[PDB]
Amino acid sequence: MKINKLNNASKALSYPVKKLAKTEKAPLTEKQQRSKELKKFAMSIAREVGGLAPYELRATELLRRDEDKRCKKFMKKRLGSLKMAKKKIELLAEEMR
Amino acid sequence: MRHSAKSWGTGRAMARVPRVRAGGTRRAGQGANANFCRGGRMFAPTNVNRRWNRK
Amino acid sequence: GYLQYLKEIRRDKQSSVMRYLLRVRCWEYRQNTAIHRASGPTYLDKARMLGYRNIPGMCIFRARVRRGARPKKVLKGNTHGKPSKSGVYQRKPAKRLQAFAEIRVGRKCSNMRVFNSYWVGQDRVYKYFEVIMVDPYCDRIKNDKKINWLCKPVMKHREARGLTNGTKTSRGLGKGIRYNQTKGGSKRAAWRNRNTQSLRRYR
Amino acid sequence: DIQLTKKQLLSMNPRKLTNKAQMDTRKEVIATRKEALVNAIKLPPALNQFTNYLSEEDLKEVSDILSKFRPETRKERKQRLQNERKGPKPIIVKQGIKHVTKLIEEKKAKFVLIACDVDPIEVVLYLPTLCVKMGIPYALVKTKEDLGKIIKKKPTTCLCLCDVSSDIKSKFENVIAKCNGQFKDNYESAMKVWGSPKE
RNA sequence: AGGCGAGCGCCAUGAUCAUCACGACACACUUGUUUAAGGAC
RNA sequence: GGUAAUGCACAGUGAAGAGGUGGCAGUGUGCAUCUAAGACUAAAUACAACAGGAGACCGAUAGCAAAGAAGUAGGUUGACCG
RNA sequence: ACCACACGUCCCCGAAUACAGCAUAGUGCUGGAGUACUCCUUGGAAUUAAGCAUAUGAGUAAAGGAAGGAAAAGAAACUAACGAGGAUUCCCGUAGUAGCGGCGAGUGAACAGGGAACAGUCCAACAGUGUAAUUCUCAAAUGAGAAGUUGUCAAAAGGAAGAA
Repeated sequence: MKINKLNNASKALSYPVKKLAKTEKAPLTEKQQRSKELKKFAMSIAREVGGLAPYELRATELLRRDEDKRCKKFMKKRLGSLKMAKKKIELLAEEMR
Repeated sequence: MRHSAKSWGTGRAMARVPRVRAGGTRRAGQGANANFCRGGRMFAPTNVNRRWNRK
Repeated sequence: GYLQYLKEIRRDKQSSVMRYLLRVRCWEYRQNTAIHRASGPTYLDKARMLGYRNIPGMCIFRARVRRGARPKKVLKGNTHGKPSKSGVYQRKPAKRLQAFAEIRVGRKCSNMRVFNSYWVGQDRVYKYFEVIMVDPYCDRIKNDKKINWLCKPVMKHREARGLTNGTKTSRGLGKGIRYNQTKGGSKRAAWRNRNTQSLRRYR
Repeated sequence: DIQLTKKQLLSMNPRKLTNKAQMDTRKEVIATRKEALVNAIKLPPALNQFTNYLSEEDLKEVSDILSKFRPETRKERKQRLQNERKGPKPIIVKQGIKHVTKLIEEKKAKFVLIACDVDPIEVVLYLPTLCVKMGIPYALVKTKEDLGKIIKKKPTTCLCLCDVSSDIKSKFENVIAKCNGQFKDNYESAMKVWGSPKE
């Protein structure tokens, strides 16, 4: 059997290359900026025209009573992900302020 | 192995070979599928999977 | 532009305006016959993502499907076999409910090709869909440069062979280790490649 | 053959009309029963807006201004192109939802008309809120056909104007003041009242 | 924000969200009472 | 094969514009790699009827059921059988 | 005379239709046959476990739908942790392995490494506003009308080779 002869320490070694730095892409052109602005604008109009959904109302009500941990549990069960819940709570909080 | 055949079973004073289901022809009641039968299947039919070449 | 505003509103399915419109439309769809022709698309943005234009030789049809799982077709629950295969209820179909809509529209509109389909509503009993159809024997279409491909003879009955957006999803196709069951083209193509004995000349 | 009365049509069950011969009647049963349902239930504030529109008198006043900026016909267009370029840039009234929304967004548009009887409505639903945010005046008209007649062609969803000839300026300003009264000035109050069932 | 027994639990009533019967209308749904009858059952 | 879910469905519930994955459940945090929910695509691969060429194959109880007017003579109420 | 190549003629029943469903400005299209090979559904039991109920045979048989000379697939919400590679399909191989399993009987893949053949592109998001510039019909040598603003319209002839 030609397997499992080296230790983990010696398997971790590596050859000394010379690396190339990554080309950063930070510049964003004028036309790309206007494009992003118009999309964010459109998102405002929808919220203005049609308002909040039932679970969003129930959520925001709990935030007024400082029921932070109840709101957390509630949102987790509605959206599934604990990450989506943490994000949606932060967006709702900012809307109320 | 083409034909419709079945054994008559014991009690008829005949050997229990499969026989051809038919009527109106002399072929009725003849002995069908086995290697010891006229028009039956050969023992261990020759087959393409045999090893033809040699190393 | 205009199509962006429509997208954002179509996504808010529990806004007051969308609850209003879903209620009134689902009432009307159920008063009509089970497959009927529409005047135009209900949602302009969605139809245009999927390839609709308002030119001669394209149409929208609308279809309804009954909801829930599909029971085993046996009398009195008698299955004549082993107990692990005796269940009748709680058996779920392999294809989406959408796939049934596409298959039935294609039978009725036999002179035309099924392009794509989308959701338009639900209630307690039915689910409702719009199907985009094209006519390959039409001079306008034969000379188009974007949908002229649908006239190729291989494009007959895409829906029956699991090739449309609604019918494709039950096949299990994809890229990576999570889809090893379909390496080769399909489940049956993988089966053949795995259950074959290879007998070389020199061996 | 015979025209059925309103009472009859409201009585019939559409699902029991089944023969090929009966399809036109099935259509009429559905049409009348839908009307009764929509009058019975409350409208959200945004949909309720399109219940308020100009009088036939105001429509006349507006049309009698706008008609002087009619678009070119194909006959006119051909002639123009055989001749050379001459004179100043024309003023023309503009049409179609795609162009209008662009001109609102670019803050080019100066006054806008919108039609009410549009199906599906989601095409025009957002226009008043966008007009209020950009600060452009507007007015609502009953039918798509009312608009078609202004520009002497097929019905449309909306019309727009981006410029004013000095000749017209006095009348123009008065019209805008009338419109602001019925429409733009009232907006913030309107977005909070639900449409009552109709008596 | 009131009252009782050597701030405690117990007894008063005043604001905040669901919510179970009962009424009275008509719009879903039901029925050849059909230019009609029921009715959120 | 997919093991505290590999893929596909049905009912409830239901996102974000930024998200998905790194074969063992969870929470946090850097790092690497990609961009779903719209479409098209040649060549290299598979195999009947019908035609052509070959063979250490069979030689009229064999070889296809059938080397002649063979799916024929003939038979089943019938499906079918020969 | 006779033969070989093509054409003309081609009774009645049969999808069998003076019909059904459906599209266009209009002309029209579908239906039945075939289905070895390819794609999509539905779905057994004999048998093995020396009994048998989970499991096996097997996602196989049977029954339905559909297409072509092939069909399906296909240009990474992909692998990998190397000093990394780079669409799909096929062959050699990893491998009767990692694992699944009354952990019994039995089942069972992937990347690498060596090759055959090689090719990349479209729609939406996003079309001239000093004028729908776009498609169709009839006339005419320059007019009438239909579709369309709930959005139309984003360019080349051309050739000698190769094979039967």
